[PDB]
Amino acid sequence: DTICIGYHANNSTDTVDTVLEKNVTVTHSVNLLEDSHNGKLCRLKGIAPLQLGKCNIAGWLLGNPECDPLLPVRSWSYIVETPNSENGICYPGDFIDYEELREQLSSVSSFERFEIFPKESSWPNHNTNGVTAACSHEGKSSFYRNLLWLTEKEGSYPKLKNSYVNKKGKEVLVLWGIHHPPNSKEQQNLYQNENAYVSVVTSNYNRRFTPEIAERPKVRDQAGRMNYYWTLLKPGDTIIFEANGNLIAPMYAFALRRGFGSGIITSNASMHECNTKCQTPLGAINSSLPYQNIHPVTIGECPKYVRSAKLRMVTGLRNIPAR
Amino acid sequence: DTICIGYHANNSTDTVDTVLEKNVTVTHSVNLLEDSHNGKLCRLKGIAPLQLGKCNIAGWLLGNPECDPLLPVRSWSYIVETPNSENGICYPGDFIDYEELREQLSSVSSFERFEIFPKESSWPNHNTNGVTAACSHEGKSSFYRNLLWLTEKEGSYPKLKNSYVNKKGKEVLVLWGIHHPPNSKEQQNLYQNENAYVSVVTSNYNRRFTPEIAERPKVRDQAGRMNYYWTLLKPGDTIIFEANGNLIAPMYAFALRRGFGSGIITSNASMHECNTKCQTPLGAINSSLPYQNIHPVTIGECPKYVRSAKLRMVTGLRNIPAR
Amino acid sequence: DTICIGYHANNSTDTVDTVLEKNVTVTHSVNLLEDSHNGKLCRLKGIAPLQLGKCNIAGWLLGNPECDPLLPVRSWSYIVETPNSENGICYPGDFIDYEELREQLSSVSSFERFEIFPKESSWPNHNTNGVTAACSHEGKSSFYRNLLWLTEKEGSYPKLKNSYVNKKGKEVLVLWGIHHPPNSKEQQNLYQNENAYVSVVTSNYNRRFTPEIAERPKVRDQAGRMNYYWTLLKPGDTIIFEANGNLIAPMYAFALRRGFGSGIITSNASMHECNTKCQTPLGAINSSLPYQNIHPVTIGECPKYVRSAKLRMVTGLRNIPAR
Amino acid sequence: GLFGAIAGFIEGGWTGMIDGWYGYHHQNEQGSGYAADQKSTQNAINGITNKVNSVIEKMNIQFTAVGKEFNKLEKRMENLNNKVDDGFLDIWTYNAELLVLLENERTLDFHDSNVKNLYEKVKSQLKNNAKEIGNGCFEFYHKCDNECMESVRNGTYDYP
Amino acid sequence: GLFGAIAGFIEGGWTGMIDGWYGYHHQNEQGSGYAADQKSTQNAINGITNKVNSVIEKMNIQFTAVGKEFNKLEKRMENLNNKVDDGFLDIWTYNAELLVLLENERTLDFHDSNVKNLYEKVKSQLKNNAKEIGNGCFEFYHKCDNECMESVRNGTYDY
Amino acid sequence: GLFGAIAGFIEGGWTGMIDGWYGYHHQNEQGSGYAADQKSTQNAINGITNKVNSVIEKMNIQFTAVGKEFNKLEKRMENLNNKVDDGFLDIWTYNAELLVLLENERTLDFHDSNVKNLYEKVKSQLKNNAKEIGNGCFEFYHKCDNECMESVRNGTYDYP
Ligand SMILES: CC(=O)N[C@@H]1[C@@H](O)[C@H](O)[C@@H](CO)O[C@H]1O
Ligand SMILES: CC(=O)N[C@@H]1[C@@H](O)[C@H](O)[C@@H](CO)O[C@H]1O
Ligand SMILES: CC(=O)N[C@@H]1[C@@H](O)[C@H](O)[C@@H](CO)O[C@H]1O
Ligand SMILES: CC(=O)N[C@@H]1[C@@H](O)[C@H](O)[C@@H](CO)O[C@H]1O
Repeated sequence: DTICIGYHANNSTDTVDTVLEKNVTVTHSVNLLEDSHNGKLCRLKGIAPLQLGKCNIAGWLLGNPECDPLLPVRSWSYIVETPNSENGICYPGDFIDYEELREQLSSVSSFERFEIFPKESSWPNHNTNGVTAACSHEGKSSFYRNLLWLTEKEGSYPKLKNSYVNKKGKEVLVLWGIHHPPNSKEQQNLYQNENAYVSVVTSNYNRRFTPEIAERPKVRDQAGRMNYYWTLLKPGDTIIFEANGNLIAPMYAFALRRGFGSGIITSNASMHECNTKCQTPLGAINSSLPYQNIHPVTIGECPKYVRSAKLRMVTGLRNIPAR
Repeated sequence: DTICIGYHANNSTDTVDTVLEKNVTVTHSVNLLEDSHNGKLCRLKGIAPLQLGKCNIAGWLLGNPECDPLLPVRSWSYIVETPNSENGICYPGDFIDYEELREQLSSVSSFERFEIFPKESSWPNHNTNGVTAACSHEGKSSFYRNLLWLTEKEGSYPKLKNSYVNKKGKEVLVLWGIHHPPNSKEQQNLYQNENAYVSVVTSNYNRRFTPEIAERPKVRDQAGRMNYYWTLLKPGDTIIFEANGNLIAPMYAFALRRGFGSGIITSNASMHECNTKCQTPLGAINSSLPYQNIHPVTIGECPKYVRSAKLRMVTGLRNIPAR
Repeated sequence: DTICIGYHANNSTDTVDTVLEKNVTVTHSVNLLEDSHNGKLCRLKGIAPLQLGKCNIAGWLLGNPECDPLLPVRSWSYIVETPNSENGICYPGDFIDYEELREQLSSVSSFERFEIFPKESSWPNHNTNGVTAACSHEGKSSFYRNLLWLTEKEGSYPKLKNSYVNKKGKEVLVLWGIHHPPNSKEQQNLYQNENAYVSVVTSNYNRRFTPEIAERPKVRDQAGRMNYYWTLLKPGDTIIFEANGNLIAPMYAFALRRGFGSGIITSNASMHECNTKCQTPLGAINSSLPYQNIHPVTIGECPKYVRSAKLRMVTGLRNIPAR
Repeated sequence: GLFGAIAGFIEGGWTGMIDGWYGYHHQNEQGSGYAADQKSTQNAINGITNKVNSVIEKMNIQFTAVGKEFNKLEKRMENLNNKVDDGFLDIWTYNAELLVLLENERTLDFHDSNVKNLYEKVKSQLKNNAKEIGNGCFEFYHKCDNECMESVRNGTYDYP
Repeated sequence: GLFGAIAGFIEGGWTGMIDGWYGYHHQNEQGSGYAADQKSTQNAINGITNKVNSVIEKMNIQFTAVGKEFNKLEKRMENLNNKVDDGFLDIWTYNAELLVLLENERTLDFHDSNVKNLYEKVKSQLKNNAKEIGNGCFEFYHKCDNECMESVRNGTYDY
Repeated sequence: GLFGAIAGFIEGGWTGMIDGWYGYHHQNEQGSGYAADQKSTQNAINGITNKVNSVIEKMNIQFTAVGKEFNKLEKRMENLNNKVDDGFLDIWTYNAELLVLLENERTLDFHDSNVKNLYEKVKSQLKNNAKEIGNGCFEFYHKCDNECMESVRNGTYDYP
């Protein structure tokens, strides 16, 4: 009669590392590192992301004719740009504080695109048909959907002054531009007044713009330049535009609604009808593990990103079949 | 005869967590997490804080009439703002590089407020009694205590040029403003010249200011605007003010003394005659423990802030009363 | 007949700390903390650093006469500034976005200094011999080696317009200045045109400069000021300079080549003919240890810096010679 | 192992025992077989399960974290952001890998210890009613049926 | 326990012993009582006191750390500052909790080990002069007094 | 020590043994002399070598890191950069020092455990052929020359 004390063993080939020894075959263990994703862009808790596609934030907010499909979108869970998001500003120039505008849009859950200055009724004494081949559509010269190029009307450019009172009960993002002719002749032909200026003011914003005329290299086949600006108009405040030339006026503005958890990512993955709580530029993740080595960029509730290739915690004991 | 080997036990109910088991009752343990504090804002190593109360740094430095009680304070251990610190600038406008100025005052242990440009004798050819209902005091129109509103005198605003040589042996904080009328008529009767300018220069500061006239929404009942600026005049250096209008000239400046350990905090707690080595917005801490979960903002020498609710280290053993 | 089981012991005096006991003498141990260096600046993998000596980045790129020895250096592994690197701009002024320029040069592995606008042939209708005592050389008034001071010729300063097309196949760093006289008399006899302006544009850069005339404290015996600017001209792009005064024109520019692992350090150590994979401001390090307490600033592949005085891991056992 | 049992004086494991991590064999007259000790095994499961849940609990979820844009004149700011992101990533990667390596070692010793104590626990019972043979094994003297082999498993035996 | 003594072959503790963490009981002849083994208790006290002091020492004092303001056009900077403060806070909270959890386990095993070693020490001293019985207790054969009991405590038992 | 062997029932080390960390000392009629147990010494070396190497490997190399300049109006940015650098430095110093302290303790317990298990291995061999002197030694009941001593060193002996 014999009684022996022993321990479990099995077929398992699971291995783990320890401080003293590497690749210790063990009976049981648990992986703590998520390395799987579905390779798709999904909805985040039911809400679809905004796919800018061939456009970028600038093209989208200004209304680049190449981004018309985006015009109707009002809500999204996160913003997606692609390696091919090349359609931003179409008329050469500088977009002032663009990175900050992008940061601002990162916490916007939704907005309403509305006419702040109706194309007809806002500028009775100015031409508004200004167009450019730099912003063409259907092989025909066009212009930003949200802005209006004001020009001389019948050899005259009256000093304009238009106001908008924010009665939306929300922040209103207002965008506009300042055009800069390459020479004095053009300035005269387009705006009459040789020494023009543009003034934009609110309760907390105050800026004046002066045309800077000089010959410049052609970009997108234009020597002219357009600088883009923006500001946030607080609920109840009033924005005033005053000019006697060079103003690329606002036509459409955006009443913003703030949210949490959104962000802008860059991905070449496609949108699918899938839902997730965690999205990476490479694909969505469905996991309860504490870590993931899939991607450092995440939207939602995800595992902590680490550069590890393996993180396995032994639970059972050293496996010794003793064969 | 018998002799047994055993271990201590007691009535302790102290509990601690381990990797293998939670809430283990032990004979002896030590708490490493400080969770007790004064309310109460205290002196720091004997020195009292600067309580701006209903005022913010801007109101204090410019001399907002509502911040007079702060005029005599010359030294402090830290600065305290409250949720009600709303009195900053009283005349609408922009305070340029305001956050950087706040950062500067954060390493200032004391200063001397002095007349850099005596109201009487500095501006012989200009009026200086200009006031505004925007900066009212005792129900009457008034103005910043450290600045002077220069205006036309007997139908004229001569070109002025005033300089100050820093012989304080310390950096001198100089502040001033530029006034922006809403229309040219006002620009005319206040400063006579339609194309005015302000120049301010030192050995390392060089800036020019031009009036930007335009109608604007009213703020504090004013359509006008005043932009505020500042610079640090190095010891031995000279600052020159030149202008033919629109200058809100410096009257009082500050000779700064630098120190360490100071900072600006926001608190609704009250100042008491207590002393501490560690102060938080919630109250003072008197401890030698390595951690605290009271507040992440600290002045002085404090335990490291952590989000932990409990951090107790067992010293004794598993308590087994054998009862 | 007896057989005993025991352990090794020797006369090692190596000590290590543990959680329960400090200063424990052990038979064998390994140091993991590098505290040795050869107080010299060495070549990084065969490539020598650029020693600015008494000059700083500004003096080097602008062509301060006191930095002539630097003119021929085309490549380096890292840049070294010293406590005495005082020769930067010699004509008083502000170097715009200077820190950013330093950060740009930090990833530059080499460049070619070339004539973007040859002195003889670029400015036919203007004088190019202006000099200043502020940038003297050999006790004689001189000027920056990479810039040209353009002034009136035969009583007139004609509007100039010159451009350069980048055919280097690399980014070209272009630098220039804008001179600001202390009074209109000087503005007049140097540039004649009272209301002058300078314009500099590329496909992605666009700026206009206006002289700001005002009396200023003399610096380096000069009441005048010169602000310096720069831009990166992309390959194939064109830069156009247009002006009717006040332009401190570019003469030499740099075609940049980028690299990895470089940086700017400050050191008073001397360069020697030595090679290393790890350099600090105090000296070079040759080690395979994981940590070092020599210096936080490092170039190359170095051990991690920590504030520790000692980091020794025990490998042997508690040493008990039992004598 | 730290405690000498697993892969120690008890050379190997029993692919035959599938009821738990630690158990007894028993080769009595009524027959032989395997039987796992619920006490020690279950106790080990509660410890290891708590360990794994602790490691996971401490690594609370990562909320939205995305890149940022910087213009051409904000290189220092872009590099600062980069230093921050790489620094936090270095530390978390280090922390995760070390914790797992360190705790895996501890876990193996934990089991080694449980086998060791289970052994000495049976030994202190049998005392003189059997001897220690092939390590881990005990050769009974009085010969006990499958009924008595059980008294050992449950720890009641009694017969020093 | 890891070493099988505490809550192990020595079921419980003695509320009767109040001089130290580990000790002896003894009785019969001149009476019963408790007595702590100073050698073991002190060594254990030095070790644990060092552990705790090390934990505390490694955490340098937190000097002045306050918030910062950012204007409306410095949102990215504000968020970067936020990412930095939360990132460091996450790390220190994690570090502090893990270190305590891990060391508490170690401390308990340390005590278990001490009891175990003390037991085995007395055992190798008594040998055949006594028999192991009540788990942690040895019943003498030659029947010793009080001065003899002390020789067992200070480890000089003349077999 | 945790396992009671080193500086425990085996009160001291042998400056006379220089072939390894753990070993034996025979004193028969043919003579005396020390002899390191290669089995145990090598295993200890492999474990501690892997430990030290792991610590080193986890601290990947530090690449170029230098200061940055800030203009007089970038004080907040300069302080942010400072908070970042000091913060990472505090963490890595803490990490390095704690890891060494914690592992040095573990290494010492490790050796203690090795001596303990070795002793118990031999004890189980000389079970009934010698008597435990008490402090790591064994007096054989009979002779044990030198060829017999070796049977003990290589884990054979066999003669209960
Ligand atoms: C590269 C490869 O095949 N992987 C193995 C890995 O499983 C093991 O942990 C390591 C240490 O022996 O050796 C590597 O070769
Ligand atoms: C464990 C399981 O059943 N798998 C599902 C998976 O198919 C699904 O995509 C995910 C989304 O909630 O939830 C998991 O639980
Ligand atoms: C040659 C030398 O440096 N002297 C040491 C000596 O001090 C020490 O006693 C001995 C044993 O450790 O090892 C020698 O190498
Ligand atoms: C005789 C026998 O079968 N052994 C059982 C034993 O397994 C159990 O632990 C104990 C208490 O329930 O009762 C005994 O009868």
